Amino acid sequence: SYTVGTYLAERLVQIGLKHHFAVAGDYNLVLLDNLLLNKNMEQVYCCNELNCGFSAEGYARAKGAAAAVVTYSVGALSAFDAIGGAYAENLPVILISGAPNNNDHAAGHVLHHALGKTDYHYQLEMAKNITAAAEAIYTPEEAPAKIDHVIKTALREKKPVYLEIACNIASMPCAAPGPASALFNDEASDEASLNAAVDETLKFIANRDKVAVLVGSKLRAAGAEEAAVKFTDALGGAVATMAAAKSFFPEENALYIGTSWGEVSYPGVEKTMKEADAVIALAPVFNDYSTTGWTDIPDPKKLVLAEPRSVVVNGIRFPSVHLKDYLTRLAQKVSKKTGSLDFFKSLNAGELKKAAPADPSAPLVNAEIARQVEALLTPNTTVIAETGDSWFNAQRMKLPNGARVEYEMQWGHIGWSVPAAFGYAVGAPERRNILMVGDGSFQLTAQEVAQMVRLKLPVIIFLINNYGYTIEVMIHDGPYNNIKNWDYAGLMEVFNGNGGYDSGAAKGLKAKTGGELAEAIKVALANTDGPTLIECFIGREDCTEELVKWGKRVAAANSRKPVNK
Amino acid sequence: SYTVGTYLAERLVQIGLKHHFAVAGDYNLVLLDNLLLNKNMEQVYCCNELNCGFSAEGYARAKGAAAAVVTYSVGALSAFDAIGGAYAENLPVILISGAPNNNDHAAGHVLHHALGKTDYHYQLEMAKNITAAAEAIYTPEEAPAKIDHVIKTALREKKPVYLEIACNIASMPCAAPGPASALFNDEASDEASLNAAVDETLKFIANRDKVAVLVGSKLRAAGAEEAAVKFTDALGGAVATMAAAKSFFPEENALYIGTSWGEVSYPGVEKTMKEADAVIALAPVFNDYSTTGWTDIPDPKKLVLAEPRSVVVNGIRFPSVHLKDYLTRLAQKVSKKTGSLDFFKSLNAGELKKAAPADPSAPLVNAEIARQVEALLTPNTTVIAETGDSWFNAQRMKLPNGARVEYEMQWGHIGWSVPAAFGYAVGAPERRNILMVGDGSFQLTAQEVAQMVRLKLPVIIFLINNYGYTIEVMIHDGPYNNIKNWDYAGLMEVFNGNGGYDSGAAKGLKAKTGGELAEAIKVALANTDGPTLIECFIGREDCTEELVKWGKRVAAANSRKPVNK
Amino acid sequence: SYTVGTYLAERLVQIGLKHHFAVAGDYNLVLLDNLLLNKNMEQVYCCNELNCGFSAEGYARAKGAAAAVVTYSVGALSAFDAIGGAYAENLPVILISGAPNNNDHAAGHVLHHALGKTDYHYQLEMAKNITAAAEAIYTPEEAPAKIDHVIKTALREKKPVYLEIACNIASMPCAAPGPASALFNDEASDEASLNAAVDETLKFIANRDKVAVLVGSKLRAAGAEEAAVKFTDALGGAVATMAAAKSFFPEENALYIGTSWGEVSYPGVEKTMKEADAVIALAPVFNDYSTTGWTDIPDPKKLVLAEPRSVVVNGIRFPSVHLKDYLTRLAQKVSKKTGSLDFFKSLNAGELKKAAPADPSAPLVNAEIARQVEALLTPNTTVIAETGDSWFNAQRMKLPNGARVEYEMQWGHIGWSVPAAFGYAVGAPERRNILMVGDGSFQLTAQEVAQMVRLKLPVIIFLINNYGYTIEVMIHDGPYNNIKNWDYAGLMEVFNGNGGYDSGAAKGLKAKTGGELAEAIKVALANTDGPTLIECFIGREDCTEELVKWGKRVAAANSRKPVNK
Ligand SMILES: C/C(NCc1cnc(C)nc1N)=C(/S)[C@H](O)COP(=O)(O)OP(=O)(O)O
Ligand SMILES: C/C(NCc1cnc(C)nc1N)=C(/S)[C@H](O)COP(=O)(O)OP(=O)(O)O
Ligand SMILES: C/C(NCc1cnc(C)nc1N)=C(/S)[C@H](O)COP(=O)(O)OP(=O)(O)O
Ligand SMILES: [Mg+2]
Ligand SMILES: [Mg+2]
Ligand SMILES: [Mg+2]
Repeated sequence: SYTVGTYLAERLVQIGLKHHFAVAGDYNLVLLDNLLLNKNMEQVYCCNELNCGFSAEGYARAKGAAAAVVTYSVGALSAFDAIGGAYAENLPVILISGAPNNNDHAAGHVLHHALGKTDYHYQLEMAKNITAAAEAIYTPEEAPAKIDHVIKTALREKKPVYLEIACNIASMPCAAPGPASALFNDEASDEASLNAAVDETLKFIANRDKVAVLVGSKLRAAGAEEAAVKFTDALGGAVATMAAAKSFFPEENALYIGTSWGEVSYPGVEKTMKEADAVIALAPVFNDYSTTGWTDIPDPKKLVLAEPRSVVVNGIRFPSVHLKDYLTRLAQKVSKKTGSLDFFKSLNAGELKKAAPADPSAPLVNAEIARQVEALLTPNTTVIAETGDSWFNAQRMKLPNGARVEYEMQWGHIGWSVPAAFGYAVGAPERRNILMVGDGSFQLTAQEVAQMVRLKLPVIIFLINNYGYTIEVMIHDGPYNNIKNWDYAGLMEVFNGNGGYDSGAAKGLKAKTGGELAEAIKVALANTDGPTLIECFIGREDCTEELVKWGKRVAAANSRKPVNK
Repeated sequence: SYTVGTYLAERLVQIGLKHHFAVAGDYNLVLLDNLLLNKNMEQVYCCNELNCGFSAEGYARAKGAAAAVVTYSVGALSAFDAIGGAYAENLPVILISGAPNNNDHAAGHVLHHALGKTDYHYQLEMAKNITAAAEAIYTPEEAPAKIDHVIKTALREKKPVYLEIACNIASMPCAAPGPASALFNDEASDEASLNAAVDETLKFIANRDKVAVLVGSKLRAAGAEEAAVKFTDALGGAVATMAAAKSFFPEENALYIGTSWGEVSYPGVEKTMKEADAVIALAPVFNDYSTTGWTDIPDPKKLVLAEPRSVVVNGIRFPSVHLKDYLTRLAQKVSKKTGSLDFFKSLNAGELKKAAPADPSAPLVNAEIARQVEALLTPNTTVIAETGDSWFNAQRMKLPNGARVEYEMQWGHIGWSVPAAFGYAVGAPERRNILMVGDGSFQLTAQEVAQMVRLKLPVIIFLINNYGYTIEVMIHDGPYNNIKNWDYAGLMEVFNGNGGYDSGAAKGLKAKTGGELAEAIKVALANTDGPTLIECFIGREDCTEELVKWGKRVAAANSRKPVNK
Repeated sequence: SYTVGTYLAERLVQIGLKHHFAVAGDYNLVLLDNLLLNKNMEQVYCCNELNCGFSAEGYARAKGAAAAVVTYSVGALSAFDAIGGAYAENLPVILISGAPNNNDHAAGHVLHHALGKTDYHYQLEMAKNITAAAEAIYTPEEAPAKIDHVIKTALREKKPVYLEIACNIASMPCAAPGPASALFNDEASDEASLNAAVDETLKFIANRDKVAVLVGSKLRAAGAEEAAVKFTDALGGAVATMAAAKSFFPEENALYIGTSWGEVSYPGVEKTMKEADAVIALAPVFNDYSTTGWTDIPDPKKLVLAEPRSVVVNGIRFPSVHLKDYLTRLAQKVSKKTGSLDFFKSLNAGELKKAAPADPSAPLVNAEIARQVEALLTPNTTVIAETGDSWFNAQRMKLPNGARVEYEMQWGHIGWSVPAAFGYAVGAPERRNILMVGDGSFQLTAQEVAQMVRLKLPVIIFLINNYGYTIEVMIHDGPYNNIKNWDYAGLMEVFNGNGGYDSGAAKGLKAKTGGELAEAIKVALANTDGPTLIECFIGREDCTEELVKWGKRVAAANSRKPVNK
């Protein structure tokens, strides 16, 4: 019959996982054995649990959901940072922790890996703060219901969930899992509300000429990217993407006008948004960074707020209205309103100004790195863009339809990109997978490139070596922004370990000129058997113009004085 | 006048810190500026926050207390694993997190680095589970009391504490700190209880010939190492150390009989403890690992339980009795009882059997590594011993008076030893600092060796390359015990980065024979300007005899069946 | 436009409330003002907050949902006991607490009614433990989403929820509420799972002659009472009700065999359940009391477990299958299987033995009270039966189709019945409402009878004056089971207060014989303007036979010795 462990394994396969990620520990080893019995998915190992969590986060970006398996307390507490990250970025990551033998509860027993006390609910209680569901399993009869509950919750809420499983019950028998269709069972839109939300939107824009659409970073979580284009093509108004929504709308679409991000918007976009009579915001996240230090907030009286599962429009709130349905029906009924796009064109603001190819023997500069990476973009490419100036470099790139950008702009844990790129490339090996990561960020999680070597993943890594934390320098500078430099190129042979117990096919190259970068890229593209790290040398102050302006607003928001209470 | 930040700085200097550890982030930059104004301590930077926390843990082992400064949520959640570690290992580590501008509470504001919701008490609430005190500071007037409370609590309980400081109040004025003596103010022993606990101990052993003393791993937390020797010298009974208490009792002392650890005890110790009429346990921790899978538990009827701040003896419980006072006073009143040591000697069990020097050209084996490391021990040496077979290799070493061993046996987070060794070597640069760390553990936290390079710390690192997780292999084996191999020796030149933006004086060497190891040790001893990593190659199954036996009991305890409820 | 307060008011009207319950306090007065603006519901006041919560609980039993409004901390903490009760009994009760001015967060301000510290998230965090959803509202813009989320959650989960509203935002403007239909929007059954669950049930009983149906106490929460009858009529097998499910199945139905409650079952039922080949359990709650101290637990091999939203049958678990749908579809597909009923009839066990009418001048006994109350039952009657021997007296009564019994057997808070009867009679004034409550229970919450007087509710109260806690006497006796006696009959004129500031039409009567009881019942039935309390005098040991037997098993389960861990 099924066991607690194989029940969990079958449910993971049923929701579409082809892989799950893990770090062994004595509290989870039997559970890992059970998961390995299901040959419809592979078990992938990680260096540490923070990286294991972020690897699952990256895999969920590629495949829609993911799972990570860690040991009690010492494994789960660090993995919590990555699970909070999954919560912040709306990804269904299932964290499963091994846990104490079920005889040790209420027994006055002190156990290894715990705090030295005799009670073991602290980890579960901590996990409730950063998950949508969190269940401890102490007996085998309780497992099927707790597993089904947390997996249904993760999928319908697009949030991470927690499970712990007593180490001595992982191989115990339980009931068999029913059909997979039950796991995707979710509310439909309330018919009357859906129709009323659509109707009130038509009423709201009936006498408004300039209707602009602002694409937000929960659009994919709502499963509404295709429906958005149906609507925007019907409307014919100007469409802009918020920074974190890059690649959630087609940039070669005739109505696309570029990035909306306050004073670091593409030319003409800020003025177009300001002059709109109505802004239809599709699942946006308005926080201190996306509003450019609270300087760029949508006019409340011009706003139609279409979240994933509700619409606020014309002064009325509509719960139980799914964004995909709302956009699809609105697309069928809306009239053609081109005024916002006419207005944008009338500014004659031109396209984003980009640098021409550098003299190849001149010293490398940031703009030349960005040009050559941008030239690699195809319909089959994904760029993983780390927190740092890589945010702003990636934002400036024109995406061919189908090309994807992965951003972690809400959580913003530097170092996320390395393990996230590993997990993503495991989930989508058919793609050209590019990682843009700063030197400062790289040092927090660099060891996961060794797993890329191990699984022969041809990830192209652009390591931006500007000697320190340049985005922090452009917010508020001090001696804490300085780091110890590494030979980053040389680290690839360290992870290969050729002549040691195993081998690898990673390559590490240095680029100090445009010519050296172009040559390194050719070698990277030809290396199909392992990752290629290109160490790019540029000055600390050689950064985007956008970062300089945005960093000043962030610094001011963070330090603004207390108000009188 | 003082500010919130300089108040904190002065309090940390007053409890004896010469250094604090940090990883910058926009929510803590101003706070770091304020801490830097106090020139009586240095601010040391770390690669990531899990390592920052463990670096503080290691420094508290050297100096008594420590502090780590991180950014909100993305920095604190991973640092929580290390703080839970400090709780488990009884070290006063002060975690200070930057936090949101104080205007963002109750304002409907979504902020970067948080969950996407508008409330910010989740981190504090999570921190309460793993600390002795935990205070959020939202206004400057509240800072002095919360800082004084958590620092007093940490010192008196020997436990980690938590602070968060709103980022816009770090430079705001507050009252000045009073005398340092107030921070160390603690209860004295209750005089009637102290005398009664001593008297009932005399009554309990009055007709008990064989009295053995069992030294436990909370002895240093009780500040009772020197008082323990006063008592054991007066009693003259056999003295044994639990595994995690190695170096908390002088091994050249005439009454010392070696390690007590169930069936992996030193020769004759297990039998001596079993035959004792009374066991006086000094601040023990009895858990599933220290009891060898619950197979070695002290006889309740023969036990005198002298914890740090209470004694249970002769059927009576005495709270408010401090262990240093109890031992000092009992030393003055106890009679000479040599029966247990006479019994031990009567066994003729001999000393722990150790291997003779290997043929220097033969393939390196585990026992030869342990012999050469043991030969480097002086009165000025400290050995940092990682979770893994290094636990058992270090346990076997004879310590000259003054030599120290640092263990993390309660928390047991593999990878602790790298950052802990960095922090310890910052705190105690005058000592011969040796790190024994397995390959699997090293990969969790390896980047903190670059900080050793940066501060020119001459840490001697023995990297045990047995290609995988051998201790886990000896508990329960599977494909999850296999790892990707690295060129560990070559990583030292990567962290030097000579020819790059800066430089280093680290050296990495390989040892595949006893002769190569001896040579590498000479070079390590002569390298005063950076760390020396010696990559030692041995087989997976070439491990201590003790690990094989202990691992089987641990596996059986972990998997024992549920009992009928 | 709508305000935070009138938004909440309209949502409560939309889910069907005609009344909400409240206790004034300065943190909620403006909120109460706003709620009063909606004239589609009445605001009902209570004596204290524990009674206010239980009044809402009773009202949800009558109408399906309810709301209670209290002041911060001093009002909410006692109301939490009643909210936990609503969670335990599966009732959608919405607790709304007033809360501090939104300027007092992060301001170093100490406030009245709170703990003396300067932070105010403790109440919210406590509420999360006993609710399905819990949201604090600090700004008006955040109110609509949090209100809609908690109300939808309460209805779909059939569980209580929590809201707190800053006292200075209750009259602030917010968006208007959409259609009421959105609040009832819930998942449908997964169609493949529903058909498969039905088919696997047919497969399971295919070669099983005696199929018995066991009706559980979550049948009403699943909305499946009528579907159960469709299925049982089609099957034609014996049908029994668990104790807490009394009145959730029609007792005049030809297949009904009476109460299943282990050794205190109706005659022939225990043997019939034991001999069944299959037991189909409809939404059961198996706990220490319903299993008669764990002596009566269903055979796992014979069990079909049809919960509210899942079925476990034939070794397979089916999430996403709603009980009403499962029973309706199974009713259409099942064959006639009368074997369990034939078996029951073949026992010739006879009907439950009931006492003949007493000599009317003899001293009143418990069986004569129960006979005269049972004779008052009509199709329009509800009996509210308090924890105590009234549980067992009520269980013995034959219900005419349509008559209801209300039990609080999972929470079991003595004193629940008085405020619950008040709230139920406000929600269902057309019914003949009978309260059976013991003297001990009455003393916890007696003051809510004054509200019955105030609103002129003709509740007939049988006060069972056996001088103390008889059910506790029959579990384990001591001096703690003794209470101070009151003139309970005389309390009705106290709550009238005729000749004081107002008036009342309550009547209190004493009954010491069957004749006196019959006369008091006549007066009670004729009193249409207020409650009538009949103080019935019986001996401490004059209790049901069932209580004696059940109490012994409960005492033994509670005291069973710890098992070896
Ligand atoms: C230290 C920090 N942010 C604070 C931070 C610190 N800790 C964690 C885990 N997450 C964080 N965001 C940041 S953005 C650096 O400047 C990034 O440095 P790098 O990767 O080197 O990029 P650039 O040089 O382009 O800025
Ligand atoms: C994986 C794990 N323990 C589980 C574990 C996993 N995750 C964390 C953070 N802490 C833990 N203790 C352990 S003990 C390894 O076998 C250690 O490997 P290594 O350092 O390579 O040592 P040996 O080869 O001598 O055993
Ligand atoms: C004290 C207690 N139960 C414990 C209890 C105590 N506190 C609360 C709030 N809830 C509880 N169930 C119980 S059942 C009494 O015997 C009830 O007394 P009474 O109402 O007088 O009934 P009977 O005499 O028929 O038993
Ligand atoms: Mg950098
Ligand atoms: Mg190893
Ligand atoms: Mg009574």
